[PDB]
Amino acid sequence: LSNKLTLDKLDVKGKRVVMRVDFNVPMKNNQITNNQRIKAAVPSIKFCLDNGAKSVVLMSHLGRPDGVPMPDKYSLEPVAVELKSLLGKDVLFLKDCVGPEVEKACANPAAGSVILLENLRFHVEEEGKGKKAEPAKIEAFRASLSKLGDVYVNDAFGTAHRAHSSMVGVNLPQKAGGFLMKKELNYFAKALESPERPFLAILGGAKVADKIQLINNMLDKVNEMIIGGGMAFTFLKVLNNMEIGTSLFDEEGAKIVKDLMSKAEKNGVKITLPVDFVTADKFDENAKTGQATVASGIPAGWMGLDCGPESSKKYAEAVTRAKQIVWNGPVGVFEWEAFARGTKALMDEVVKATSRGCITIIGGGDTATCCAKWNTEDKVSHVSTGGGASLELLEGKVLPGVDALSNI
Ligand SMILES: Nc1ncnc2c1ncn2[C@@H]1O[C@H](COP(=O)(O)OP(=O)(O)OP(=O)(O)O)[C@@H](O)[C@H]1O
Ligand SMILES: O=C(OP(=O)(O)O)[C@H](O)COP(=O)(O)O
Ligand SMILES: [Mg+2]
Repeated sequence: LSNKLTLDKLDVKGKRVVMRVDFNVPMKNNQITNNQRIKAAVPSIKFCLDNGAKSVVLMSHLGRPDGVPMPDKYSLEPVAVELKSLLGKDVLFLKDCVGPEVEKACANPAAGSVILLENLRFHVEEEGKGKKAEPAKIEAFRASLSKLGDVYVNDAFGTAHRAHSSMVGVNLPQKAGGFLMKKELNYFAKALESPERPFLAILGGAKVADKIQLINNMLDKVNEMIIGGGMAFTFLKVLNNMEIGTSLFDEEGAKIVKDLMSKAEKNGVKITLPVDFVTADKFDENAKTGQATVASGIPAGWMGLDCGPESSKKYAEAVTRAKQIVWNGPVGVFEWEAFARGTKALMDEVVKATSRGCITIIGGGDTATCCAKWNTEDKVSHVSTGGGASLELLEGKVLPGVDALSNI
């Protein structure tokens, strides 16, 4: 951020601040399971208010509603309630993010107003595709967001990899990175400069279509990679002709698996895949469960929702060899206890590693919730609010949300 405008150099006195944040917080039974991402934005929000901002208008997405309004499942309303306790100020929650009446509400608010807009992704123009969007409308969407502030701050580190309207398309003459964006980028700048070696990446989770496309570049930076969670099944099917049942599978990524493995071998990156699994007869917390190995396959209609004990042992071995680890993506559906064991065991290994001097970086909306859940946040080196975003830094990329900031 050395030659970008940052919030500490932005005169906010008397100005309306429109601020992109990543409030894409994990949810369960309609409740926030982890407020980490919300707390992370507080220092930027408090700075603005203490320095005389007229208002702070917060905007974020939540989940992947893909351009349809879905307040029943994906409203940011519960975040507004949560933001209130963290700030010690009230926050006006609006039921849309654009335009006429949202614009009226943000036009000239009372001094010190904090306002939270509804889920950006209820409009197709944020991404702007979903379930296919028109440029003229994309332009209008962006103009509307731009009206909501006099100056713009992006503190959405967790979303910085996304060139979406709210992240790269706000037209104000001052576009500054917030304090969370700064802290996260500075930390990674340091950690990624000359990583300790062996440098292990651990990649799991459920965003297979996306994160499988990050491995190619990551293979030029790391010495080992665990590929677990939902990611593993695409690899195992292509390499070992493993039956995977209805486990997560990416058709596109399946096509590049052999290329990735060739590059890994060429670059001397040891790939550790799982060898066994906890299976489930359906995608439900209370599914009937089973056990499978790669050799046995996962039966018809069942899905692998955790790795098994032999996989945990292989994972622990890779972690024992590491002097630096970057972990994004739980290695099972850890939100459900029947499938939490693999992620819990890896966490124990990562904490042990930290205690003997391994530099351990855990990132992502869901992966950082693993830390909250098992109370390891102070027991690893760094818990980042970015998952995908952190993996794109490891790739060596400039993040679109940082790139779109004003130059000093
Ligand atoms: N084997 C699996 N099958 C299905 N889902 C899985 C499996 N393993 C893990 N998951 C799911 O992975 C999801 C997380 O994937 P995701 O990429 O969103 O991770 P994340 O930590 O939030 O990263 P990000 O910060 O970039 O969003 C979790 O909800 C978990 O339930
Ligand atoms: O949670 C997010 O990334 P993460 O699951 O990789 O941590 C970001 O909020 C962006 O969400 P997205 O992957 O739906 O664009
Ligand atoms: Mg996630």
